[PDB]
Amino acid sequence: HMCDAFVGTWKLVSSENFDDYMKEVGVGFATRKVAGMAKPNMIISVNGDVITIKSESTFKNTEISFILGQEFDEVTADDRKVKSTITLDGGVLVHVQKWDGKSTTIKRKREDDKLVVECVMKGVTSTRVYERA
Ligand SMILES: Cc1c(C2CCCC2)nc(N(C)C(C)C)c(-c2nnn[nH]2)c1-c1ccccc1
Repeated sequence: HMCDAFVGTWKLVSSENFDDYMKEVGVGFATRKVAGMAKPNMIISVNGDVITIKSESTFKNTEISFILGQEFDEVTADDRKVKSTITLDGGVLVHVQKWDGKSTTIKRKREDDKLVVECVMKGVTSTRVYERA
């Protein structure tokens, strides 16, 4: 139920530092350039204990379904195969992706009428803001 504030269709409206975050993660040039152009929709739904987050774009469509606290396999939009765990911490969805001894954290938070996504890899943070579509 507190997860209700996330449900819906969200469209990217701004992005800051995403190229440098992608570089830090290890995304190659071509994928950075093409991925960086996209204005994805993020579609969030809940059925019972299962949360589904889909991203749809010109570049790639991705979909994950998960139970909070329960690790799962994810193939990311940049084609990493990762092990992911998503929890709710103080009203924020915290998504940790682990692969090859590395880790990145993606936070999704509701702020005003936006969904704000903060992505961190080592010292590099990117902020992506989505609005209802
Ligand atoms: C490539 C990519 C990445 C990876 C870049 C480096 C590591 C993660 N993360 C995303 N985030 C952070 C999601 C998890 C919120 C999105 C993304 N942006 N909106 N939805 N998905 C995209 C993306 C998807 C399709 C079109 C362009 C961009």
